[PDB]
Amino acid sequence: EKELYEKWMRTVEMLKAEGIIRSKEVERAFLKYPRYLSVEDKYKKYAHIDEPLPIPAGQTVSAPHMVAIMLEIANLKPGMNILEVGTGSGWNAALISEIVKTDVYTIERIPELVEFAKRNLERAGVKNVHVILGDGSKGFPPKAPYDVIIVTAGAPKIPEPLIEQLKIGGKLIIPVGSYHLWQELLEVRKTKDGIKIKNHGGVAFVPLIGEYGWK
Ligand SMILES: C[S@@+](CC[C@H](N)C(=O)[O-])CC1O[C@@H](n2cnc3c(N)ncnc32)[C@H](O)[C@@H]1O
Repeated sequence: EKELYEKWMRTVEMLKAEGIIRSKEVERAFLKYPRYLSVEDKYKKYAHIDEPLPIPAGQTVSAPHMVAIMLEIANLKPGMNILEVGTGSGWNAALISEIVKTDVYTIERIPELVEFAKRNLERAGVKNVHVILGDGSKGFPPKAPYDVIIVTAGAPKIPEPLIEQLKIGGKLIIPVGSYHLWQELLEVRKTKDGIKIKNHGGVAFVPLIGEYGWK
């Protein structure tokens, strides 16, 4: 693990030099929870490479720069109430929890991954992350409204439930476009002056499958 962490520190330094990681909060989160903690043993040797990696059930853990970009856009602060849609390995949720210092809610539709993520989080000593099995395109009403909702799967359009569950002034970060390609990373802010949207570039996440996602 010592060798793996050395490589990871270089990755974080690189992201900072690239201007990808720009806040100390995101840098600290990345250093506390290296990506190798979230992937199967056979992929740990590649955890420091800035590329997405496979996880069970045909899904993947995002590339380090993509996770960093989304966290920086989120502008997370202690005490915020965050909902992540698409737990996967639980890596992103762990990072979020380190920054907000409170309960984080994350939803995953595949039972196998709910278990996978729970094991990774427990193994890493994370307690504030709460993994729920369900259709995240419907959000998670029990703990709404949220300061930020971070969706890590691509949707064909912006799910209305996610907008409804945002606090006034809150934001939704979500990929919108085609099934598994040609998606645009959107930053959607819910304000009194209306819904404001900023496009952040092309991406290619796994599809958001659900009632308000893909069929
Ligand atoms: C490829 S992963 C992204 C990364 C993940 N955030 C991590 O830290 O590993 C995201 C996923 O969202 C799931 N996802 C898709 N549709 C979903 C839905 N309707 N509700 C919840 N999760 C969904 C997939 O099964 C998959 O694991």
